[PDB]
Amino acid sequence: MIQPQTHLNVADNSGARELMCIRIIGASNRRYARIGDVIVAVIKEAIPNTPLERSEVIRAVVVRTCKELKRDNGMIIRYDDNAAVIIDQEGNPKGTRIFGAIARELRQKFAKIVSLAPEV
Amino acid sequence: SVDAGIGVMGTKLGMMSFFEEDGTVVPVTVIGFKEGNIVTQVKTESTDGYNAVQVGYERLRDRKLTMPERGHLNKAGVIPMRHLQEFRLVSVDDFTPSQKLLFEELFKEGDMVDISGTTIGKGFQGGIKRHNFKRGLMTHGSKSHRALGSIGAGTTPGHVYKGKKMPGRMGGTKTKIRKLKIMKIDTDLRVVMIKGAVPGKPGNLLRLAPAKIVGKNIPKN
Amino acid sequence: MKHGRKIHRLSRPADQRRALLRGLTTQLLKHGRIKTTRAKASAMRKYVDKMITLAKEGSLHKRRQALGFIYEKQIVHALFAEVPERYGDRNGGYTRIIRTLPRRGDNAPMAYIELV
Amino acid sequence: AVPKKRTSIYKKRIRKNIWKKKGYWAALKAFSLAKSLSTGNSKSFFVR
RNA sequence: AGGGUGAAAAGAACCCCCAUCGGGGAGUGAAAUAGAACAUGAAACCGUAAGCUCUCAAGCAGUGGGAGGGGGACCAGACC
RNA sequence: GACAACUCUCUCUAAGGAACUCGGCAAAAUAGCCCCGUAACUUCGGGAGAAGGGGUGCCCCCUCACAAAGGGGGUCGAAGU
RNA sequence: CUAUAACGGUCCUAAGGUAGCGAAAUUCCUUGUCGGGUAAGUUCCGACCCGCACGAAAGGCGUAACGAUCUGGGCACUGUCUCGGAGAGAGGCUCGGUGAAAUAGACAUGUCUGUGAAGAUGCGGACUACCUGCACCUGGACAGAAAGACCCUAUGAAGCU
RNA sequence: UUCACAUCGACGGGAAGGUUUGGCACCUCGAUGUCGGCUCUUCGCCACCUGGGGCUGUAGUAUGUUCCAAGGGUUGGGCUGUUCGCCCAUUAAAGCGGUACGUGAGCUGGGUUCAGAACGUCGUGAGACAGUUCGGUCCAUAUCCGGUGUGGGCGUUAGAGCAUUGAGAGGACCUUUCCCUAGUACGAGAGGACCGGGAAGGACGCACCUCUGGUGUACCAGUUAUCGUGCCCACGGUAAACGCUGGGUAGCCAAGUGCGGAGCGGAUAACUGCUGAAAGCAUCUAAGUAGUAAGCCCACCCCAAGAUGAGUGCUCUCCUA
RNA sequence: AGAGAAGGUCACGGCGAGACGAGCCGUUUAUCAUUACGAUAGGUGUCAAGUGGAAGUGCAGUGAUGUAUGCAGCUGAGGCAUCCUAACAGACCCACAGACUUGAAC
Ligand SMILES: [Mg+2]
Ligand SMILES: [Mg+2]
Ligand SMILES: [Mg+2]
Ligand SMILES: [Mg+2]
Ligand SMILES: [Mg+2]
Ligand SMILES: [Mg+2]
Ligand SMILES: [Mg+2]
Ligand SMILES: [Mg+2]
Ligand SMILES: [Mg+2]
Ligand SMILES: [Mg+2]
Ligand SMILES: [Mg+2]
Ligand SMILES: [Mg+2]
Ligand SMILES: [Mg+2]
Ligand SMILES: [Mg+2]
Ligand SMILES: [Mg+2]
Ligand SMILES: [Mg+2]
Ligand SMILES: [Mg+2]
Ligand SMILES: [Mg+2]
Ligand SMILES: [Mg+2]
Ligand SMILES: [Mg+2]
Ligand SMILES: [Mg+2]
Ligand SMILES: [Mg+2]
Ligand SMILES: [Mg+2]
Ligand SMILES: [Mg+2]
Ligand SMILES: [Mg+2]
Ligand SMILES: [Mg+2]
Ligand SMILES: [Mg+2]
Ligand SMILES: [Mg+2]
Ligand SMILES: [Mg+2]
Ligand SMILES: [Mg+2]
Ligand SMILES: [Mg+2]
Ligand SMILES: [Mg+2]
Ligand SMILES: [Mg+2]
Ligand SMILES: [Mg+2]
Ligand SMILES: [Mg+2]
Ligand SMILES: [Mg+2]
Ligand SMILES: [Mg+2]
Ligand SMILES: [Mg+2]
Ligand SMILES: [Mg+2]
Ligand SMILES: [Mg+2]
Ligand SMILES: [Mg+2]
Ligand SMILES: [Mg+2]
Ligand SMILES: [Mg+2]
Ligand SMILES: [Mg+2]
Ligand SMILES: [Mg+2]
Ligand SMILES: [Mg+2]
Ligand SMILES: [Mg+2]
Ligand SMILES: [Mg+2]
Ligand SMILES: [Mg+2]
Ligand SMILES: [Mg+2]
Ligand SMILES: [Mg+2]
Ligand SMILES: [Mg+2]
Ligand SMILES: [Mg+2]
Ligand SMILES: [Mg+2]
Ligand SMILES: [Mg+2]
Ligand SMILES: [Mg+2]
Ligand SMILES: [Mg+2]
Ligand SMILES: [Mg+2]
Ligand SMILES: [Mg+2]
Ligand SMILES: [Mg+2]
Ligand SMILES: [Mg+2]
Ligand SMILES: [Mg+2]
Ligand SMILES: [Mg+2]
Ligand SMILES: [Mg+2]
Ligand SMILES: [Mg+2]
Ligand SMILES: [Mg+2]
Ligand SMILES: [Mg+2]
Ligand SMILES: [Mg+2]
Ligand SMILES: [Mg+2]
Ligand SMILES: [Mg+2]
Ligand SMILES: [Mg+2]
Ligand SMILES: [Mg+2]
Ligand SMILES: [Mg+2]
Ligand SMILES: [Mg+2]
Ligand SMILES: [Mg+2]
Ligand SMILES: [Mg+2]
Ligand SMILES: [Mg+2]
Ligand SMILES: [Mg+2]
Ligand SMILES: [Mg+2]
Repeated sequence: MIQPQTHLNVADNSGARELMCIRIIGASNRRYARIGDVIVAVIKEAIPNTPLERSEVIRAVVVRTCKELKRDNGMIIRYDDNAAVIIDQEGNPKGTRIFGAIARELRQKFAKIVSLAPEV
Repeated sequence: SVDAGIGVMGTKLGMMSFFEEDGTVVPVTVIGFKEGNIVTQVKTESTDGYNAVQVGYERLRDRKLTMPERGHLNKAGVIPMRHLQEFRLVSVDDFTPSQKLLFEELFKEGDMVDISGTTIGKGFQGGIKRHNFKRGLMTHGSKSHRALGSIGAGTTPGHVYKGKKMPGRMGGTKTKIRKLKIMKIDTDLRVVMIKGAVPGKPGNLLRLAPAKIVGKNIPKN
Repeated sequence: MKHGRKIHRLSRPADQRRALLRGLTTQLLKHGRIKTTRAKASAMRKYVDKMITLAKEGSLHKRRQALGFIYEKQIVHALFAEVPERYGDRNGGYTRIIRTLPRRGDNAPMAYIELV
Repeated sequence: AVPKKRTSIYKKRIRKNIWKKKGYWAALKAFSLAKSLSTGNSKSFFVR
């Protein structure tokens, strides 16, 4: 449930701290987004002396949402924050390491992120 | 209209879940069945100009029926019943009065079925709930919040268009939910389990018949 | 719409409902027969049967509830003295309603209510 | 708003008779109440 | 701004409805259908009864044709 | 009495948080007392309650109550001006 | 080297704008241009100067403090918004009692497309339409309300210079 | 490249349309309230995307130009009072216009058109500028028509209770990406298909509350201050229309849960054709006939005999003297 | 004229139906059982469910307080039983075998 002007955290080693979604990708003329959906984002806080600057436009995918993610077996997932991970056109992350747990639903689209995660 | 096959009538009892063997969850709706499901009348083209068959349901005390309705059921030696509905067909060569209609003989498993019943009556509702209109500003001095706004252009045409989406009664009418999958049968309790939602609250009447598809079952036109 | 809502509103807020019905039971249990409207009488059956249900189980915990509900103090002490002998066999339906002509001022449907 | 013109005489009467017509249904209820009360058999209505 | 019972108050004993107001008879008077909020009492307006008549319509409402029905001191192939 | 729309006066509202809008209009938030700590600039008076942080209930003791404040210990709750 | 003109010449005035400031509460061209801020800035800040038409007590440039002043940005906050939803109260709705008002040529008061003082319920043609109420919404009746307050006229009126 | 007409097309010519700026000043001065925006529609095509074709200087992918086609769709933001327009990120595309530059007895009032004040400029001056700037009251209980819904009466030829045909009417038939076919056809290579099939989404619509949660002034619990129940304990009232908070069943609701959009059915438009005269040839046709569009009609969903053209079928009733 | 046909309306008790009308259910609540029809609402009983461990008493502690009795206590708009109360009394409208013609039957 990621609307534009939504402040997201960063999970990877990309060297950023905060993001701000401005558009959604993949969903035609949609305004919200769940985990696994790609977004366009704007950096607002970055780490000093890193390849990423403060006001760059990038692509990223949502990995954590405070909104609840329903499964088929009745299980539901909930996080206590909103976060994302930057990506390239192929979909691989720039950061070498990942923080936070990832859901198993991302293996069908983003398997590299599932491997680098500490837990699932 | 022309139905693809023959259906029956039941009562909504509630709604629950259904765990599969693998573990997937299925929001399932339950439908019971009263005593009477017997045929009352058989219509033909020679008499009425069309082929169909009546079906009664919900047996009740005989005193409650009007005496004309008694003679209609007493012709075929049929018990008293409250409701009556038809099932139009192409051929009725294999039906007679005083004939029971077991649903398990007609709906085995995983068969698509068209449910139809009365919806929940909302009453005299506005435009935002009925026609999904948008709302005006709640601040910035706006006086109109949940109003319609304009209901026409002006001097041309000079009148309000017919069928203008406006307030009125909402719900309480007949609808039909198409292509619902049947999950399970239970002949011990005389009950049937269907995936998805059903119009109305528990105790409401409905009709369930085989799913009709345009080019497959019914005669095209 | 009020689908599934079982509550008597009586054209009064909650603070006045909780006081109006609470005050009429004080008068019925001492007089045994009063003259009120039909809407007030219909809402009264739920609460009068409650206080009478407390007397069957005439314990100390059940008495403190009636004292908080019933305004006056002497009726509650007198209520538990007579009900076990008076309603030692009845199970519910501790009152009836008798209709009556309406008033002259507002045509309000009036009716009596009494303890069987 | 404001009325453009005045209502006629007979269109007025047709609207008044409807208001008066409610008395027809109120009289039947009273007659039903009396005949259901002059027998002294109803135990649900105390008239005094 | 608000005038007019009647020749004369003789302004209505008494009885019924009746808590009053008010009304119905009685009695008064040429007249009470002049009864006091009272003299002659037009029109708009609100009504009751009787004769014909409208619920597939549409129209500045009438007019020229006039089906069917009704009506009356003159008469009637007339008239309303 | 009843408890439709719609209007007004009020309360809460998941995820997000000015994307609304001419404009953060309106609403929301802040709030007391005791400590700590308070910038550029300045007419040296101010700025200043700057900002920004911590504590706050009840019970026992220290304590002699010294009107206080403070310290120590214990305890209830999601939440102590 | 272009480009500018420290400098010089000439005409006309009583004299030809000195300090400081400057697309400004002043800049027509104009969203001037460069830079900063924003993912993106006709607004805002800084600077340049081509000052249409700044300028020294109708004062000029700055200025701490103050402002229910104008103006831009940010933190926090939130139903402002995405996108609405639920609930309480007073009205609305029903019954009984009391009981107005603006308005009003008479009104048996449909739509379309034509016609017409050029925008018709009222005329023409076709279509549609049983009669009569109640609760709701206001497109039209060039609706109501104020002998247009804008413009013009009067050998009108008044205030001011 | 040669080749007027794949695509542009000078020089000039002939038209339609009534959305631009204007000319005329015919209706309105005892009043026809404005620019833009919000909300809510509805039509037109001179077609931005989606469907189907022709030509190409069309290899393929992707275009270009043009025909049929208006069924549906045509985003969210930054600046501006704006329209227009520029920019950011997306999208199948982010179409042009009419309806008093649609819509103020439906809304807003930022702009313009009052009174205050100020800068610049003009004027000796009062004052003035289609120059700028700060500020600045938008009334209204629907009579009729019209419109959304819901009743009654009467009629439908004796009077009724149920079940129904469907003339007519509406709603909805929308769309993106990926995979397979296939790295195949094509092409030197780069690069990369038509047709057909199968999945996952978007938007919209009809329903639902088992699930996740909102609200929940029925209810439960915690707690501050004060009054009262003789006092302690324990309770109740008030702190508007919960004193403030923490949870909450049913109900309602969406963010939640299911379903939906089908047809090798009919007739056509553009186009391609078959057969084949006038015209011994040729010709898609002035006989006949076949393929084929998100379009048209039916089919799908709901209403429906006030359909006065008032229907159809089953059943029932019509007593006494 | 009498009397009240089918059936409808009011009235009585209610609703997951509803602005009011309308629409739907019910109006003495059965007896038999292999079986389904005669519980409308409220109350009562019981169960699901919600809140989360009542009062009183005892124990521990100087005390605040904790702890045991105790899935307690309260609630129970919902489900199922139960006629305990109220659906009592009853009232109104309503019954010409369906005019006239023609044909085919009889
Ligand atoms: Mg930047
Ligand atoms: Mg309802
Ligand atoms: Mg909106
Ligand atoms: Mg408001
Ligand atoms: Mg008109
Ligand atoms: Mg009231
Ligand atoms: Mg209170
Ligand atoms: Mg006289
Ligand atoms: Mg007189
Ligand atoms: Mg007709
Ligand atoms: Mg007629
Ligand atoms: Mg929120
Ligand atoms: Mg905006
Ligand atoms: Mg904005
Ligand atoms: Mg404010
Ligand atoms: Mg506030
Ligand atoms: Mg401070
Ligand atoms: Mg400061
Ligand atoms: Mg100088
Ligand atoms: Mg500028
Ligand atoms: Mg200037
Ligand atoms: Mg701005
Ligand atoms: Mg500047
Ligand atoms: Mg100056
Ligand atoms: Mg000087
Ligand atoms: Mg000077
Ligand atoms: Mg000055
Ligand atoms: Mg000020
Ligand atoms: Mg409300
Ligand atoms: Mg209310
Ligand atoms: Mg009244
Ligand atoms: Mg008419
Ligand atoms: Mg003309
Ligand atoms: Mg015209
Ligand atoms: Mg005429
Ligand atoms: Mg006409
Ligand atoms: Mg209105
Ligand atoms: Mg006017
Ligand atoms: Mg004038
Ligand atoms: Mg004038
Ligand atoms: Mg002159
Ligand atoms: Mg024009
Ligand atoms: Mg013009
Ligand atoms: Mg006028
Ligand atoms: Mg075209
Ligand atoms: Mg124009
Ligand atoms: Mg306009
Ligand atoms: Mg208007
Ligand atoms: Mg303004
Ligand atoms: Mg001067
Ligand atoms: Mg302002
Ligand atoms: Mg207004
Ligand atoms: Mg009206
Ligand atoms: Mg109407
Ligand atoms: Mg049809
Ligand atoms: Mg259709
Ligand atoms: Mg739920
Ligand atoms: Mg539930
Ligand atoms: Mg809930
Ligand atoms: Mg005391
Ligand atoms: Mg309390
Ligand atoms: Mg208290
Ligand atoms: Mg008090
Ligand atoms: Mg109060
Ligand atoms: Mg409050
Ligand atoms: Mg809650
Ligand atoms: Mg709460
Ligand atoms: Mg050929
Ligand atoms: Mg040939
Ligand atoms: Mg031919
Ligand atoms: Mg097609
Ligand atoms: Mg009868
Ligand atoms: Mg009825
Ligand atoms: Mg019961
Ligand atoms: Mg439990
Ligand atoms: Mg205890
Ligand atoms: Mg429990
Ligand atoms: Mg129970
Ligand atoms: Mg029993």
